[PDB]
Amino acid sequence: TEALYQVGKEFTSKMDLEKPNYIVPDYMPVVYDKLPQPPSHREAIVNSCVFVHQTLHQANARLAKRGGRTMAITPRHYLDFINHYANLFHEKRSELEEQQMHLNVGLRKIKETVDQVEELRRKVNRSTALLKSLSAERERWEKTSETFKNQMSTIAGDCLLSAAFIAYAGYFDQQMRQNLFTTWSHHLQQANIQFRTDIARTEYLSNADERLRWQASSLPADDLCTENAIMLKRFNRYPLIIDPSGQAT
Amino acid sequence: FVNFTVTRSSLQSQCLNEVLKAERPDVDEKRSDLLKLQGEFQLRLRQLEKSLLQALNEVKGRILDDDTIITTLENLKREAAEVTRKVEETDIVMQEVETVSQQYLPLSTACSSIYFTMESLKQIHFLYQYSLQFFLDIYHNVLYENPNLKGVTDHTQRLSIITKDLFQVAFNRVARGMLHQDHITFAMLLARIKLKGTVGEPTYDAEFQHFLRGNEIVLSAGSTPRIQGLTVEQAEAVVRLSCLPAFKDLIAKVQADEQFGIWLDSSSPEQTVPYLWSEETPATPIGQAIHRLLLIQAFRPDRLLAMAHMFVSTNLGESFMSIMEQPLDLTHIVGTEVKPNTPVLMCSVPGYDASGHVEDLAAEQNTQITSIAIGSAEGFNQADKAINTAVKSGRWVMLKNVHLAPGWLMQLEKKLHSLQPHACFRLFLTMEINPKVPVNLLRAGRIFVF
Repeated sequence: TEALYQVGKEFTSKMDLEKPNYIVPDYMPVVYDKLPQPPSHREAIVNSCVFVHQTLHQANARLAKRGGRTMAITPRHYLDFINHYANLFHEKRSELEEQQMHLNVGLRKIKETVDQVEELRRKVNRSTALLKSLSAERERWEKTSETFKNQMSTIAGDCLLSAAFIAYAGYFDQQMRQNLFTTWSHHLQQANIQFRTDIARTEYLSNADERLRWQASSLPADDLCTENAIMLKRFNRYPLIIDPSGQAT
Repeated sequence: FVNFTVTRSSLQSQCLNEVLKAERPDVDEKRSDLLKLQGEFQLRLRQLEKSLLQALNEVKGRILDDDTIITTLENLKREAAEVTRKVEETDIVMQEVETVSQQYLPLSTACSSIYFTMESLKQIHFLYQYSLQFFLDIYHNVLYENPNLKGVTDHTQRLSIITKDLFQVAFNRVARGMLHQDHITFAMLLARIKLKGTVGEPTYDAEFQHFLRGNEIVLSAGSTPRIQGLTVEQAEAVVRLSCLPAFKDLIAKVQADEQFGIWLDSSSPEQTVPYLWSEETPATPIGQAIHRLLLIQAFRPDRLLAMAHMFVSTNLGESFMSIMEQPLDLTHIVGTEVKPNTPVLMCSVPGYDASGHVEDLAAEQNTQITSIAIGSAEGFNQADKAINTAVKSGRWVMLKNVHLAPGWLMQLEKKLHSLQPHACFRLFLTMEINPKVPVNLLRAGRIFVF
């Protein structure tokens, strides 16, 4: 556990996972040599990662006990999980910041249009409509800014869960996948990490056009099939398909 | 590892999605709106905002004709308002979603149970090969083309009708290629599945476990003749059922009873069984029937099949097996609900012939048949030629006695995996029940037992 904690911390050091307003909860002890007694946000995230690995081992052992059919877990899986977490966090944060800067650019452009309207007044009937629509759009774009400021906070836990699902949640049926996901969610909740509540993995990890192309390319519409397709697209270790049929092929 | 394997929960989820899409399309549309709320909703909101942006830099803040930018702005306002209503209503829409899904969950659980029992039917006999596509065809038939769903629209009676029709259609589509002595076993399986499904009914797991294996417990020390009318082996059965708490006092009850002897010697005692099980609450028909079944397993095991039929009638509705008694009507089975990809595998117990059945079917439906015997090599050649020339037109090629050459049937399976140009084209394989026929062919075709 200490080795996993150290390697996770080292690999997540590059990522900006610092939240000063984060409130330290009680309990949630996983690594038994936590650096502070009250952990920080980054240390809590690394503890959640090592808990994800440990609970993958626990679920593997329980599956072996109740019917066998168990694949062993290796540190390569942990490294793949960390790489997925890093890449996915980088992608999501980059998209959010690009949308924020585009919103700011649009705000300045609309301000210039306001200047144009002000100069043109100096017909009034259309002018009143322009000003009221301007005000409405103004509060709309402001609240868009604040909701970007709220999506930014929850970009860590959601991405962690999604990456864990991409890497660890394989070869496992729907029930076990959901059990593992809810276990990780409960751990994150107990660690007081803000992740998007009841987040839907498929939409968060796939776009409309990707699902459209998948369906057009003979993919079943089942949620399991969509999750498997997402794993196929966002792969670091080359995929292995256990398909009784030939549908995946 | 990327697993595509189907499982209990996978079938549960798929069935739940199908039933939600069909029975409650508005609820499913709310599901779609919820899922796009995290995704596509803000996406096309952003795209429409960008469209307003190029509209703004196109009109250059024009005032003479303001409606060009006013229409776009009001469209953005309406879209933002709709998104706002949806996001403000996420909690209520979601909670109503789980309400509806919890309403439709027992159907999915039963569907998974039925499909996996049907798939596990391999143990009973090698001829019971069933694919997933077969069960999904059953479900597609029971959803859309259900005659009993044509009128009802209350969304609450429809669920019960769907459950009953699902069980009935599964039984009718399975037992038509299943041995007669296995009909009662499959009936008990389906009855127990629905007993698990039904609400307000105890699982009776102790009673079922007794009925299955508990009679075989070691109780040799304790065998006494009881009354002279009770034989020693029947007395031992009395002991094993006295191990069950419900029938603990059988010995005293049969000592007290003086009409028990004539019932023991009745022609069909399963019709009227004396009340022996001691229970304070009057058990529902199902519990009474299962207690009666255990009693029959104790006394007069010859009427076990009759009491099993009675139990299936009381649980799965009376005349559940009545379709099997009616002579097979293959004209409906062949004209519809069979895709031309699936060949009708004609299975007959050795010492019997079934080609006359398809011949009279063709006579009824005034259709040409290209009957070919596969014994000779020229038989194989002309069979392949007939298959090639029939898909071009739709002739019902009917091979006979094809169990002789399993390899050619492997080849035929591989060929029929390829699609057929003509829909009206039909294929029939008359063959005996041998353990050498291709399993792949059995799974890919509709098996009929004669």
